[PDB]
Amino acid sequence: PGFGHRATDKALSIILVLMLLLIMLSLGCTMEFSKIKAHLWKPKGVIVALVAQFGIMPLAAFLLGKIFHLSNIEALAILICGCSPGGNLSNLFTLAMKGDMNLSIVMTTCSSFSALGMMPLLLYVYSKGIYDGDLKDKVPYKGIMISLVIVLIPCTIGIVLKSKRPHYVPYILKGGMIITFLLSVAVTALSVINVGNSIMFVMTPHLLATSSLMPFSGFLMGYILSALFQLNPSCRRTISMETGFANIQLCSTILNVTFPPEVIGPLFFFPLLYMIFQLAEGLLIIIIFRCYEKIKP
Amino acid sequence: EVQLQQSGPELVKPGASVKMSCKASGYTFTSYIIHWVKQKPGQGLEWIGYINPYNDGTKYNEKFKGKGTLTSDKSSSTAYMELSSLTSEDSAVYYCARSYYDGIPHYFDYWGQGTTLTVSSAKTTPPSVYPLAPGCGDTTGSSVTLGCLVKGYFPESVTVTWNSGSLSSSVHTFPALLQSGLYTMSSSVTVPSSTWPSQTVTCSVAHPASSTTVDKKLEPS
Amino acid sequence: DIVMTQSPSSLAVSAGEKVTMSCKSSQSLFNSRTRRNYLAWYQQKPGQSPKLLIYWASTRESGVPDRFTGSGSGTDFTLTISSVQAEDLAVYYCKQSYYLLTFGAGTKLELKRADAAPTVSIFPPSSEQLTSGGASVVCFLNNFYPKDINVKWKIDGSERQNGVLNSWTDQDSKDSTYSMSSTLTLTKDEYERHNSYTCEATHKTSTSPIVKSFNR
Repeated sequence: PGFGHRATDKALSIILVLMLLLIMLSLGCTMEFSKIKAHLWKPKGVIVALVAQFGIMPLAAFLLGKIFHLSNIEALAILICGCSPGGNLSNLFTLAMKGDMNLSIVMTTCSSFSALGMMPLLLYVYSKGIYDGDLKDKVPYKGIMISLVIVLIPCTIGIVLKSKRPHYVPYILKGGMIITFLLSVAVTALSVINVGNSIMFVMTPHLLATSSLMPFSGFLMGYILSALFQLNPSCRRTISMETGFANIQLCSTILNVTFPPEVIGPLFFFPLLYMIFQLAEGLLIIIIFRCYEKIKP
Repeated sequence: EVQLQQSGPELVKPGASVKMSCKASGYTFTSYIIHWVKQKPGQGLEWIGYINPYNDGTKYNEKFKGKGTLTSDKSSSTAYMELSSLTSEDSAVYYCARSYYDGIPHYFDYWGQGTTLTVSSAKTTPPSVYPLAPGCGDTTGSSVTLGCLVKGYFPESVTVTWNSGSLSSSVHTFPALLQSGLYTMSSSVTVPSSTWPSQTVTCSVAHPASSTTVDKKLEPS
Repeated sequence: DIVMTQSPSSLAVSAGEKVTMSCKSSQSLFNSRTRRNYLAWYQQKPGQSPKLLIYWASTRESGVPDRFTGSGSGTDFTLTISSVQAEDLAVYYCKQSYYLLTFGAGTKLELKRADAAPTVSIFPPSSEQLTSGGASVVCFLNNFYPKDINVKWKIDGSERQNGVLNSWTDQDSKDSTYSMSSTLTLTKDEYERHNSYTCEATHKTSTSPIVKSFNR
């Protein structure tokens, strides 16, 4: 176990906060506002994305937990991860799919709003035999609101900057793309020293299989559900990329506040494993899509 | 290894306002949850509810929701139970048990010693001993039985002995059960009829909860 | 909710013959996600705290004798002992924790005996009891093995059976037989009005109940 958690934990928090703020500014500095108003006036992809996220992902997590025979804590963790709003990293990576990026703003907003009022009920309905307690008040709302405001405020600043002085957009963006890139290494190794050794702790065939099959099933089901609704291919790509991703911070905080660290022995690094796996699948799908576009330019 | 310490037996008036303590210092207190089990004398075990010392979450049985109240102290590693509503039928033995809790309590692998809670009007009174003697025209037989019943004693801490009797051989001590506030017990010893007149038999009642050590010898009718 | 009912609830085995304690519960308390089969068999010796014997209905706690074995699934479970020792006389509850913590009725184990030879003893209240403002007539039955036994009071040929108190012995270790006591308490001004106070004891060892009469 981790004897010390003070190894630049606050420094890590602040450096990731700065990363998110800067990349949000750069991302919002290259996308309009009128298309957002059009999406709000005619909501078609938002509704299907929300129903896929809050009606299939929890169901997929429940079915996977039943099939793979996960323990109570592992089943609860995967269920919480499944019934989670799309993370900011989904917005970060959907730029590579270059698909209807203006829709992603209202997507994140509606996902956060729906999660805020639906996570208690949607987590209580599927908690039959798992965590007989109420669990309604243990879900963090302030964290959801903080994530929401950090996603939106720099996005609004970037939108205003693009609408006012487009000539300044290329200089702040491209250079920013450098700043968010190299600093990633500056924090990537920071994770390696922080995680230490976890090969014999968290790597379990059932947990590995569930963490492999959760984001992949989310991506596939989102894309299929968009396909049967006859949406734009860019819309299908962005819906899939948003429903596949999940927020692991919420699961980490809820598990930490609802159970002592002694009980969650290997589940402490489970959100990190899920994050690594979703990064791997996202990178793989980006490479596949880029190759498919390259072969037919 | 790991043991659970109970506060000890408690007698309280029907005015309620009682507290029950269970201390657990053999392990990490927050890792396991503590359940409370009620047992009436001769009616079997009954579940009340459990408490998680980590997140201070408590789950109660439907019957004990109104009265039960469970609290935890991490500094003292103790679990406290308050009922605040007691009647004459609430006297019973309460056990505190430790169980693992991943998502659902598994089983009670360790139990406390048990605390006896008595609820009554108290008002301890000295006991009265009345002997039992035959001889109303009966022919008796090879062996004749004798005893001395006791009435009007409040607490259970009462013993009956036969210094001049048969001692542990052929002795029956009937346990007392509550009735009309003050309960009564009985003792029976059988002795040969031929040797009974030769050696007088005396029965003694010891009541450590009071200051009486009355003893007496019965007389045939 | 889930309620557990144990069928025998009382049995006596002497030396080696096996026992079967079964509680059928209410519904299938088997977890589909994890093959755990939530159920626990406990043991509660007299004057002692309950002791855990078997958890998950198939696995036994370390340190218990190997004779205790439990097998079951779904709703049907059984606990059996290959050889019953003198230290296995206790009460077993087969608690469950699938949905809510509920205990069973309990099964009591005794020691078998050949037969019973109960003896009747009757005694009237003493003089100082009469001067104390009341009266108490006491009849007790000695050395009867089986539990099923009844008492009755015939007063002037009438069945009263009012205000009687009964107590049982806890099966002393000297022999599996034990005694029973019964007391009848009446106020004054009526003890001498009725007299009689004949006692009758009905037990399965004799077709004719044993009747003992009292006079004066």
